[PDB]
Amino acid sequence: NATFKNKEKPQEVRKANIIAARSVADAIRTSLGPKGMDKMIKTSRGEIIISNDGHTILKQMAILHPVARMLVEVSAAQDSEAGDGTTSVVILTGALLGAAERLLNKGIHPTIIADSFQSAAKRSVDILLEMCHKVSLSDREQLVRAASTSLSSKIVSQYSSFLAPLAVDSVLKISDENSKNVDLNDIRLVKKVGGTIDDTEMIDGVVLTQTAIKSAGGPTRKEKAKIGLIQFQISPPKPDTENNIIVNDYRQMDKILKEERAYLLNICKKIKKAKCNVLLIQKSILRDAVNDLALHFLSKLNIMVVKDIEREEIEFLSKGLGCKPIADIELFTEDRLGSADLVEEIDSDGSKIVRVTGIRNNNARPTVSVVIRGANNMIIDETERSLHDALCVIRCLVKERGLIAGGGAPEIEISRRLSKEARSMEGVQAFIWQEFASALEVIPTTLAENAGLNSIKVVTELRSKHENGELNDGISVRRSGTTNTYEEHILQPVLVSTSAITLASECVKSILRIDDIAFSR
Amino acid sequence: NATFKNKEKPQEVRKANIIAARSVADAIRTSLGPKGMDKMIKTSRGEIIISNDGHTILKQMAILHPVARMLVEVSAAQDSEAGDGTTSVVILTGALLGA
Amino acid sequence: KDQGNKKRQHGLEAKKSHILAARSVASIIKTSLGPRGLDKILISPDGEITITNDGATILSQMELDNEIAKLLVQLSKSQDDEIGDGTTGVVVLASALLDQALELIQKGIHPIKIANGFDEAAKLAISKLEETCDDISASNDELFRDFLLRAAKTSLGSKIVSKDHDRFAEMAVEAVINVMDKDRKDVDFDLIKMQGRVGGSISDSKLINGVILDKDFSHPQMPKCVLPKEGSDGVKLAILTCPFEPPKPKTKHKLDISSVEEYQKLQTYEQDKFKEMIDDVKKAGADVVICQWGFDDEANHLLLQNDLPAVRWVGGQELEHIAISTNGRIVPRFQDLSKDKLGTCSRIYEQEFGTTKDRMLIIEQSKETKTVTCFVRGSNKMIVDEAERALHDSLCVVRNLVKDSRVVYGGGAAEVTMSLAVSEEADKQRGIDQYAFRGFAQALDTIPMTLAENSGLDPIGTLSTLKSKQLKEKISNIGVDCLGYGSNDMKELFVVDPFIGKKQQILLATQLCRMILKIDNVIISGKD
Amino acid sequence: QIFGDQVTEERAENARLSAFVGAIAVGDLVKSTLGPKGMDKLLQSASSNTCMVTNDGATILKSIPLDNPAAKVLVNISKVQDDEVGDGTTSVTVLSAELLREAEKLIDQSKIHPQTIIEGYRLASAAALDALTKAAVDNSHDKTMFREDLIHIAKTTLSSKILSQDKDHFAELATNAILRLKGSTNLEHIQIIKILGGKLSDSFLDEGFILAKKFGNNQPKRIENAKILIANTTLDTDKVKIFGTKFKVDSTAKLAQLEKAEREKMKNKIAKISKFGINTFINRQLIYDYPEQLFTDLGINSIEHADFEGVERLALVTGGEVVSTFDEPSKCKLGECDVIEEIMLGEQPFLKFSGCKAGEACTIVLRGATDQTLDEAERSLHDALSVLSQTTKETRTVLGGGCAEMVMSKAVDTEAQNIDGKKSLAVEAFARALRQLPTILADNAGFDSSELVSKLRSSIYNGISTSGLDLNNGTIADMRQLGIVESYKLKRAVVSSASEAAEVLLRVDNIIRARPR
Amino acid sequence: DGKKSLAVEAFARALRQLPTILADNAGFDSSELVSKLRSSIYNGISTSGLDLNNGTIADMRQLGIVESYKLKRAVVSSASEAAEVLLRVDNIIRARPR
Amino acid sequence: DLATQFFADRNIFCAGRVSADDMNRVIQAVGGSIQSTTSDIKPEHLGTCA
Repeated sequence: NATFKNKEKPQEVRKANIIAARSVADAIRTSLGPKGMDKMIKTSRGEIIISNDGHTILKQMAILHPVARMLVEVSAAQDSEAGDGTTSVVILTGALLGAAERLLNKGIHPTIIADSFQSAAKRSVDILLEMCHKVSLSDREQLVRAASTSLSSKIVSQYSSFLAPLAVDSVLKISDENSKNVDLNDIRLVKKVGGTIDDTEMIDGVVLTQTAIKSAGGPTRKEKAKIGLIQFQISPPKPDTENNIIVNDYRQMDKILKEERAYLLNICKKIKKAKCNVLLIQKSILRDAVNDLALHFLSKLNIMVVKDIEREEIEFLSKGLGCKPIADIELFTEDRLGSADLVEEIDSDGSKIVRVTGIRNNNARPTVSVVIRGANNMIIDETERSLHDALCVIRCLVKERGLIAGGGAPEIEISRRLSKEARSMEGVQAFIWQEFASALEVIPTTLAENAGLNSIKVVTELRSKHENGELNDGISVRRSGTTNTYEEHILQPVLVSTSAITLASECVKSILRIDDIAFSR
Repeated sequence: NATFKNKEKPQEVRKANIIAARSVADAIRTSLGPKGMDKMIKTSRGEIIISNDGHTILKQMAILHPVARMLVEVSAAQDSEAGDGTTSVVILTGALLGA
Repeated sequence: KDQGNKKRQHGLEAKKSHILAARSVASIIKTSLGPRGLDKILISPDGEITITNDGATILSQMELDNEIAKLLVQLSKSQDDEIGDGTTGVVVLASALLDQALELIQKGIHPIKIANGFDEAAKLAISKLEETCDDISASNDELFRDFLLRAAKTSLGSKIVSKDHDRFAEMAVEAVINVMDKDRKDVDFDLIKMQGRVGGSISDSKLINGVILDKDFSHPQMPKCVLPKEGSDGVKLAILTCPFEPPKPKTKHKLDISSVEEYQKLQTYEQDKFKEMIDDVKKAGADVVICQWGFDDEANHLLLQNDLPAVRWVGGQELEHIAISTNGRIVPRFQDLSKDKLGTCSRIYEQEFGTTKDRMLIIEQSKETKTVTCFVRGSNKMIVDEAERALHDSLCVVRNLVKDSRVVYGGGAAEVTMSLAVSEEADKQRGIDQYAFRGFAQALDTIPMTLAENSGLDPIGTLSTLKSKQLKEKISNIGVDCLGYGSNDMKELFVVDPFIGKKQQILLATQLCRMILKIDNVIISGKD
Repeated sequence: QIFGDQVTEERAENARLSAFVGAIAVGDLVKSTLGPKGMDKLLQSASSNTCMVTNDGATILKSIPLDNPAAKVLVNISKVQDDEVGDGTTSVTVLSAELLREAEKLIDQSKIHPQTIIEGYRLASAAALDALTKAAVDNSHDKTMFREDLIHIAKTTLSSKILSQDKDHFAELATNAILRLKGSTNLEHIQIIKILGGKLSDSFLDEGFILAKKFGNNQPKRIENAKILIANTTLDTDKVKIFGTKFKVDSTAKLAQLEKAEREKMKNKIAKISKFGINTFINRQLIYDYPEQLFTDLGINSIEHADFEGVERLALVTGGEVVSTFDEPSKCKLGECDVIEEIMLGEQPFLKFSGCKAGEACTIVLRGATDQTLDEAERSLHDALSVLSQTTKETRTVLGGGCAEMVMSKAVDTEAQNIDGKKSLAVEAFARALRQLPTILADNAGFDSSELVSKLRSSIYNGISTSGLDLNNGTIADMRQLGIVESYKLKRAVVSSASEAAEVLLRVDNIIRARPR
Repeated sequence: DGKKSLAVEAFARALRQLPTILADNAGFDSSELVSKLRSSIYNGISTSGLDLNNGTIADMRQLGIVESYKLKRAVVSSASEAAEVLLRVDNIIRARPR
Repeated sequence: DLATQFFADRNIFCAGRVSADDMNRVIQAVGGSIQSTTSDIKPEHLGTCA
């Protein structure tokens, strides 16, 4: 026949948008699952990396297309809210965009597509909630099992029996029962080489990466301490401008040397007058945090000094200990000091790690630090990496309580449910809902492919088995087939699946609404 | 000012018609009168002919343009009806086309 | 030097090139001729976009290399200096004469014969402008002022001003009256200052018998006016270039202060000097001080406490404008003030303009003045600009009408009368000249035809009607229906032009045509 | 030869097209953004690192560079709409482009001089404006129904913005903020506070005119019966407004004597200020510990670093004065309020007021996920508050959803019944342009714009001139039952501005650009 | 109904092209004559038509400008069907040329 | 501006910024002479016009 000509062709932009975005999603798709494939990336600086980390791939993918880059923000939002599923949400987005492309080819306006997909997404969330197996954050065993399970894909899985409950106590210290949103940024992970994995502590205070006094005579440990934050540098005067000094006798140079020493001492003495026991000095590249001579003078004053403390560490000190930043030297006063019962440096196989513990003050805030030890860099890195994931899994259990079986289980169930519920819909919504349900299958399809299994066979077995089961049937790479998701311990927090449905739908909404791009300079 | 866009340009044909016709008339014009100037034509056979007779010239000018040829028919009509003025009827045609 | 890379034209080919180039450039402003003409977009060297139909602005904006076209620009300058009402007409007419010259040259008429023919034909046209003119001031003052307002109102009807042309018509006519004497009848437009500011609408425009400074007397608690001082000679003001403060350094103070004591002494020294200056200004007989520069905080404190208002940040020219209004002098120092140089005015006060919060400071004469200010408002920059230009055009008309009481009707009416007169006389030439006299009349026809075409009318059907009415029945004020009426009567439509206007338009346009025709060789070098 | 030295000219032969094409191209920038279901555009600088998405007409028109001076004309006019009215910016730009689009046809096919097109547009505009007046309905009486109209006005303007999802909540926040005033249209009496954390649906309206900057190191957290004095003065030292002054000393002891002299000044300065009879003191400049303690000992709050927004916001709700001069007490205006509190909102300190003199002022507090969501919500309320303020003074409204546009086109076609020939074509063109706005609305919403508008044409023609587009179901509905109304003045502004905008471009027949400088 | 509305108006626009062409060929301003003629026939006076010799609007009964009813039926009927024939075409299929 | 007010109160007429050609023609017409300074002026520098 013949229909609207649309001499102006914004559809060319919508096509380019979907084509570019689906290409990114199809690329990352191959990395889904414990059996997923690795990628090689040569970066713009010439360094070549191999990784299967979804976010790292997209970050180093160097996406240029103005719309496809949205999938990077999707993986960031997934990592920010859930902390897991950063690959799945991108794959789902791609499949939904493919569904949108077919709908566009059928003459469905992108406004209709976006609105109908949102309605289907709302039902998917409800279905996920119905499938949840509820847990309580008061039941440490439920949380340890959830954390240890997610850590089964790590290089060292055996020590999860100890790292998992550490993550639980770290979260519960900040996730009291009457809460929903838990901010894990209050849990600082501080690592040093030395010791082994078991030698890991959950601390109710602030732990630093920096050492105590290096100079002779320093106390290096204070009890019943008042703690100040120094943002100024304690160093001899070194003006950046021009100065012309004439020295004709050694007596003049001695006066100059006395000026440098007296300056450092005068600061040290003024600090002591504030009754401060521990000096925690912010790192700066302008001048040295504390001169060697200042450490000598401060040591004689029985003051403990911790130099070159990172900016982020200062933010943790100023929240936990009750201490406040001190911008300048004359502003150093008692009112700016915090509280701690003991400040000490611990030397565990040369760890040289400083800990501030025992605030014992109403200024205490729910800050958490973790002390990570291990002989090799790989030991402390794998410990840190494992705790980061364990904390995110537990956070998910607090925000949206319960776990749902993995292996594509909710994707098969939701697809079947929406396929049947669509039968109650009319018009474009009925057809679009069917396309949404079909798009969901990209996940159990991809998992079957990467596991070495026949795609159609695995997906077909799951769809039929869900006639009797709900969440118990899914893909197990361990058993290389469709088996019992619970007996195989294949569990994913509700928040992760819920976030993937929401964010993928929001991305498709955002992409379909783009009909043009203009330059602005 | 802003006026008729003139995307379709029928004036282009009339301009070509007038330009071609006036060119024929101006060629004949210079031979008007007992003191007029002669025309020389090399014919398709290579022969050289010289004449100030408008009608004889027009026949041998071998005008191509379908509309300019009509000025030759005008001189034929004058030769048939009057037998004189055969040069002047085309010259007046040229000037009136210029008007 | 550098004989090469030059251009040269000469002879018959130069004559065709010169006229055709003049046509191409002159044609640019054809659509500006008439109250219903079209605007053009002009982009400044800095990228600012403006819209105007002002003939002078468009011709000035056109920066071209064709030397013959540059002569057309010089023509418009002459018309602007003398009359002001013919900026476009003289270029359109001169172009028409050049177009006629082209055909005349092609027919074998020597450029000199063309120049002489056009000149003599112009003498016929000018003669008709005088014989058919009328007098406005030959009645009385009440009708004379009314006629000046009516002429302004007609001229304003083609401008954005039209929304409230009654207000602007009064501004133009009263502005002229305030700076002229009935017996002398010398009007100098330089005595009328134009001013405006973006905001509100054109309906808030006002004529001020004085100057606008737009100042707050230097403190919000300072009285909003200067008192008449119990029947004194109005209000007396000082005009200073030095600010009412001890001189300050141009960079930093760098004045060593050892303690609060020396700081307080520095404050005291200033406060004592401020009092000393207050006493001297008041003893001079001055009520308010206007300075080129601003005032210090201590200055405003002592000026307020002692009830001596002062005006801050009034620029060089603005200070002279105060003196011109108030017959004062610009004094370099406060210590040189005396009653003989202090300016005199009726009152100094803040004037409110509806809800406008500026509450501008005005110094008013309330009598015959050496300057008035025509303050223009508007909802945008180009509205204020156009409205301000609208007053300029009206002031040009009113000024011309006061100086020479003789008027003609030029809205395509006088042009047809002159065309017919030259055409009828052309038959009497009995010689070669008939070619130029008939061409001259045809050149005159270009104006009423351009006025018709620019208005959406058939220029040929219109001109035929105009000639038929003036020829078949009687010559009268029958012109082009540009504004819209039920007939062509320019008296019922009230379209009136000064006699000296139409006279100079033809004479200068003819001179320009002759100037271009008189050039037989153009040599253009490079640009160093 | 003609123009040279980098001058550019477009002669009438081509400018007669550019005058239309340029401004028409501007319409293409925002035509897709009209309506609650509008579509988005991307903006990106050459750096590639500024990529953003927006459907805000004003943002798009200002952000995108134009190469055609004729195009720049319309954007400059549209800006004025955005600054003076605060709504309808897209509608003016779209309608202006369509008025010129049809006018181009009147040049191309009909050979109508621009003067006749302009005159016809003027007459057609009068017909359209008369239709708006006749269709305008007020509820000046029964303020209960007037408030309901304000809610519908709030939802209509808030739509298409980030708040369109939560408009059921923010419509009442905007309505209550203006209803509280029932008076002046000055939006300075309503502030918006942007706080991170929480959902936008959690936004509150707080009559306390919350200020977002804490004062003091150690001062009372609550004052009753407060007199408010604002300042811009140095209280830290003497040598006030003296620049470059140094003190030459042979010892630090002598330098200390200077600091002691400075304290002598501070003691006298604070005493003179306290003689104004104040309870809280606000200084645009910093207040060091010394003058702070001197105020604290007297029971006076010391507020420091009160920048432009600090002074203007605090001065307004308290009714005070900046008072640059403190030479003598009781020579300035003081503000007044019943209570000033230090309050924590989202674990951030704020200043909360109560009982202020003429305390009709208020604030709406936003709770957003990130800065982008707060900035869009802030502007969204600002636009709604502007239109709502106009409906406080002008109680007449018209029906939206394309109803007012179709009713106007009905009158315009009626006007063409008795008009000169070529002017008739101009008037008909005006009506056709008016019907393009509801066409764009239906099109962007993804519906059969031809069926929806054509049915609307029949509906409005054959009586019941209450119907309009249902842009949610894709059908024709009664706008009064659907609840889609627009300010009478706002709709008048759209017609007036678009009509003038067309005339400005219609009068153009040439573009001249002088040599760059 | 909605969808068919524009088609019906389009039919009318085609009908008024003939008096436009008539005026244009006669060298007159068709935009003025056709627009004014329409307003005459619209506001009653349904006797008026084009005066293609004077360039104005005239009463056709006074001028004697009449056309056969049967012919006008044929012209409208043939033009309507003639359009339909090509309106029903959206594909052109050619066999091997000979 | 000060100089002309000073001179005006002395009933002395000033005209400055005069071109070198116009200045010479004035002096050459009145019989005077141009002096650079004011401290070195002689009565023979003055000219007279009718």
